[PDB]
Amino acid sequence: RSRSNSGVRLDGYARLVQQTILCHQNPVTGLLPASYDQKDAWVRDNVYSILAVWGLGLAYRKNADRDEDKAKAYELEQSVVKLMRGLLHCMIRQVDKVESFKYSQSTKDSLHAKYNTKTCATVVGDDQWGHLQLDATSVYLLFLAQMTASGLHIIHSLDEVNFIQNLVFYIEAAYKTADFGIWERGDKTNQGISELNASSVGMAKAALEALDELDLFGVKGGPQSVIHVLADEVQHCQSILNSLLPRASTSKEVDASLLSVV
Amino acid sequence: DNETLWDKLDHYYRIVKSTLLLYQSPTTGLFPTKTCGGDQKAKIQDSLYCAAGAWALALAYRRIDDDKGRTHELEHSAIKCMRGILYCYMRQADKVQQFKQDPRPTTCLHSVFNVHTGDELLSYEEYGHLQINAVSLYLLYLVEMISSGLQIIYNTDEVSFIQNLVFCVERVYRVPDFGVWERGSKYNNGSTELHSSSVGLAKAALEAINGFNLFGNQGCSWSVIFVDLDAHNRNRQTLCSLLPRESRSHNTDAALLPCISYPAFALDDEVLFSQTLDKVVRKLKGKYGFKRFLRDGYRTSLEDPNRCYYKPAEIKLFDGIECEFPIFFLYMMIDGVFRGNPKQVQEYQDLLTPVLHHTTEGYPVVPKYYYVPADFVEYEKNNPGSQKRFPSNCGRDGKLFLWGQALYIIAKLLADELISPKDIDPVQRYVPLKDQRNVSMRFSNQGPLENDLVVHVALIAESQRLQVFLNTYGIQTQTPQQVEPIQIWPQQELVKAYLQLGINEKLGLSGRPDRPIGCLGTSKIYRILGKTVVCYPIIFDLSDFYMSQDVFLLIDDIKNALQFIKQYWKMHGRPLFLVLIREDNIRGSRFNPILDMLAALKKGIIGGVKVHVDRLQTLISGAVVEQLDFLRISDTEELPEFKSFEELEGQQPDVNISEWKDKPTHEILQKLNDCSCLASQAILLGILLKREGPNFITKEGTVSDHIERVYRRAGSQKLWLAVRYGAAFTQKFSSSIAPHITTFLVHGKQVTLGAFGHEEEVISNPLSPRVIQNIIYYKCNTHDEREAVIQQELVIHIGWIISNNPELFSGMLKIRIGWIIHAMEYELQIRGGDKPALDLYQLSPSEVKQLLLDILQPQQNGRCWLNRRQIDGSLNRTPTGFYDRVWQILERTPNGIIVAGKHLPQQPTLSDMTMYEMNFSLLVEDTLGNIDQPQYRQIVVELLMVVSIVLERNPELEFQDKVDLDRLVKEAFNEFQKDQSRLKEIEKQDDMTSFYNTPPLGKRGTCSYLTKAVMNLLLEGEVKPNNDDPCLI
Ligand SMILES: C/C=C(\C)CC/C=C(\C)CCC=C(C)C
Repeated sequence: RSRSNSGVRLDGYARLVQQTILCHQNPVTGLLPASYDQKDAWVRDNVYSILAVWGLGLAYRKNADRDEDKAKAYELEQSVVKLMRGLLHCMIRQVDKVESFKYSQSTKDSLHAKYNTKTCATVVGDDQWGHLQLDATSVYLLFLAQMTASGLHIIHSLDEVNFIQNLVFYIEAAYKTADFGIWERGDKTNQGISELNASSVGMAKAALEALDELDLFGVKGGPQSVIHVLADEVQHCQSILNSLLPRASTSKEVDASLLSVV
Repeated sequence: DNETLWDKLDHYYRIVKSTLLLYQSPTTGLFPTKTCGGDQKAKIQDSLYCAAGAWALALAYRRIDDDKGRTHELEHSAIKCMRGILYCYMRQADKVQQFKQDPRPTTCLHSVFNVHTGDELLSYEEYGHLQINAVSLYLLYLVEMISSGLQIIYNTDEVSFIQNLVFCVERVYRVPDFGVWERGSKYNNGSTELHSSSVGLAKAALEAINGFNLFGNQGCSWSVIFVDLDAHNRNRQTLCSLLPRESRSHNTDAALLPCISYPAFALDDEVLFSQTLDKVVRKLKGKYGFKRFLRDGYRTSLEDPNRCYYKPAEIKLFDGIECEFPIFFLYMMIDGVFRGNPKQVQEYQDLLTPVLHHTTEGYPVVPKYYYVPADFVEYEKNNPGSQKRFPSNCGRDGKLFLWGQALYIIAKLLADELISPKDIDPVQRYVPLKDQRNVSMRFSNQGPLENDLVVHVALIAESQRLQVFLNTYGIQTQTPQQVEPIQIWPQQELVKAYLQLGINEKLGLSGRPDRPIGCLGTSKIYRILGKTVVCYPIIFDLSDFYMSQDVFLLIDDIKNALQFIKQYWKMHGRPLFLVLIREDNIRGSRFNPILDMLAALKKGIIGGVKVHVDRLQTLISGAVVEQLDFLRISDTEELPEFKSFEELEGQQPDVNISEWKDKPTHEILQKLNDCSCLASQAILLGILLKREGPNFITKEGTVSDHIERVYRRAGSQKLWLAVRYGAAFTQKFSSSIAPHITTFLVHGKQVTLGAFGHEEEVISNPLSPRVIQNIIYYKCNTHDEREAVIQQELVIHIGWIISNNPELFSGMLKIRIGWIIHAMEYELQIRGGDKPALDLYQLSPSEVKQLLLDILQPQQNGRCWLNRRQIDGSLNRTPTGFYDRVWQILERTPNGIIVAGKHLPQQPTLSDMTMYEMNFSLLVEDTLGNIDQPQYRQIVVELLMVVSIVLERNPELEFQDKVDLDRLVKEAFNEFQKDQSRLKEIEKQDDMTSFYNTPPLGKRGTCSYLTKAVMNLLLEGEVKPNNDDPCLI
């Protein structure tokens, strides 16, 4: 008759997520600014920062037998959809960069790490920031595959299916592409030198495996909505991970971001 | 036909994927207007219908279990478009906040967006963005897709924005807009004008979205959208008044089908529906499509593409060559499927097939419009509908009309019965003749034709001393303390409670605007913060104005409020009408009128409205309670308890206005102490606020509040002079005047607010309370401040009559206030005899209404005919259809009409407008305006009637020269003298009196001499041999 104690304690977690994370979600774009000083949304941070909302929504959905705890489950689930869709629009507004990066894996043609949290536009230019972060698109691609597998309908059109498919080729060459990485500074020196970080190589391998024969439309999908991943690039990332580890790169003996890979 | 349903749906899938879904923006989800050309324009109206087309095919594919992922692709193609409009709209949340507070063409939501970014594309100067059809259709379709199962709204933050969109739609009844055709009218002046389609779509949007959970099945009490019934009701009153006309300029428009049929179905009265359908079918249907409106020059051969606005004379060249839009064959096709008429579906299908074009792959292309070429314009004008038209969009060119292509999918899927009418109408916008039990949609429990609504009337006395003392006269009442856990509120406290609804500090949205809640809103039972609150009607508020203090008007306000609720309450529960009685209503002779009304309520019937008098606890037990949950979801459980109603525990002015105003000495302050009358005080305090600053100190206190005390205190005595000065010198303005004016002009009636012989301001278009407040006090009247108070007195009074007795002002096209206040002030002179007559500012507001009603009567009984022509003339009352007869006159006078130095020519008058048109009716009074004597006006208005009698029944005669009616009035004049001089030789010369007193119909009446005057000049012309009755000789 009354709500289960799990629902009651999730309210304290709902307050914690709302007061800390979900109160900063942009009304229009669904994106999350890093802070009040840094009013922009990072692709990697936004994906990571939405996990609490996604976990809470899954936690609330476990007991969805009443109108209210169905609705807060719906809010948390669709707030995650809003952010992942909002982050999709940021990258889909840079399809020219995705197309160019597939053939020429250059930093000048990489998806921007930070976007306008209010309009899903590029705040900074292609050279004003360390933009090539293959572990930021991969953290999006991995969780996009995982959130669809959990039932969250993020991809809405077959054109976005093509975009995500083209994003696979964007992160395919992570084993052979140097990038600034999880810390947006490249090598240990912090001198604009991109390096092969195990975080980017590892993240792409997981994202590629996550997207491997994945129906972006969920169960109510078809072969048109399936992302096809080639295990050549997946296991090539392994050959690099085995060789790199326990090091994060040739310049780093270790990085704590490898916890995001191992 | 052994085809499997997969192959039938695959047929439309290819069309949908290649003709409209191929162009959906990956970023914003919007559909560009121009498929080829690189244009960034994405119209909300067009994008909304494109979302419906993918949604419609998704509903069809819902019948295929092995959909191969096409249901998800088409369902979420609609969601992608629906959320993109939301993305564009929420990026303009600062404009939504502005449009809520002050609806204006320069503060509205944009209707055109960049298809690739969602940015603002065109400014208010380049494009007319005020298109309520876009916002209303968005709200309507948002309800439709969410009801069908499409999840568009993702969080309460979006729910707050949708609530603010509803607020922007509530006020639309007073907001002129550019309409669907982003043009406003035929004249293309860039002038916003009230459209039936836009207001009707707002009515459709408000009905579907009221109490609608934006989360769908995954929803709770904090996602339901609240809709103000009364702003919806005033939106419907506008729609019913404007119809069967689209607007002031348009007698009919093709936009009516989207309004009165799919997707809106905004008309709930089957008589009007039919009337409005035929004018579209008759005056706009064509072989190649439907014409948007008569004399529509959009994309015509006679249109200058560079110019964005049409000349006043350019609309003439647009007759017969209007572009025909095939999209409305589809709209009629959807109408046929919805309404169960298969002949209509087949008939309009047989018309689309010739006009349909096809791509290289055979996919149907619906052209946007079919235009007559420049080589064939003049043949078309002579014989309309006989010359070939070329398609705007043909396919194979790259240019596709996505709105037409999307609407093709919806109609064909319905025609082949692949989607049911209820599938695209999950919230039932179309209801069959089984029209019962739909909230907000005129279908109460009784149905569409019976309206014996019972209103729950709760008798509330302000104090126990009133409670027991009324009880001693057989009336049972309860003080608020007697109804204790329940809270009786002023309607303002409900507005203060409603201020928290829809607030988003993240979007900068401030909640529901501070606007009074009317009778229907206060008729609801509210539960706020765990307290059940019932608000008494605003008619019992003693703050807005002082005619609520007049007991007779309050009695009539109580009566007409009940009739207003009887007519416009269409919810599940029975309305609650709390009657508040104050001690001022009982004290004095005001008991006898108040007691009979209360006895009638106790008897069970008042004003013909069935009422139920019972305790408030009885009338609250099982009624539906409006849960103001937004006041608790924000955790404002400690919000200040809104102040509920608290129980309470003789000569004519000896000082003339000119006597002391002319007096230069300032000793009048001592004269204030010297005199003892309230009116003398009410004038002395007024100059003190002007002569000695706004907030000077007096014996009682500050000037500002001392006049307020006098105004409050003067009303208690019912010394009406002081209460009229008291309200005038404080610039008092009740909230009802501005909506009352808007009610006037939506009935076709221009309003002028100013005293006789001074500056009068014509209210052509609906105006906000702010400007009308500036209008009624600052610019209009400055000779006397009490002119505004008397000006506002009638506006409510005419607002009272225009609804109860609409026929009473028939012919009176211009309600001119000061001209009307002349009619009462001149009537007082007439009734005053050779005695000092009554002053219009001495009469109680009841006598102001009664005398106004007396001087309005269809035919004053038995009065001097001179005086009748004075009462009708002063009101500018014209016969029914009088303005029409002026056409038949002007149609047959080549050189026109000249009267009092004002000339009405045959051209360009006949060429510019139509003879049901409102503009011509305004033109006559402008030509008729120079006649100073109201009695002289009527004899001319009489003459224009009789010459119309001569012209209609005698088509052979036609005037040669200009018809100078003053001469005809003068010519028929002397014949009256020489006839009456032969009778008794009246020595009065150039006196209209004898000529005015004689009745028209009689032995020697006015129209007899007027008839002779016409024929003498009418027989001065060549007769035309007529073939209708070939002359036997
Ligand atoms: C063959 C004879 C005629 C066609 C009659 C001509 C008509 C007139 C001289 C004016 C008649 C006016 C009336 C009001 C009846």
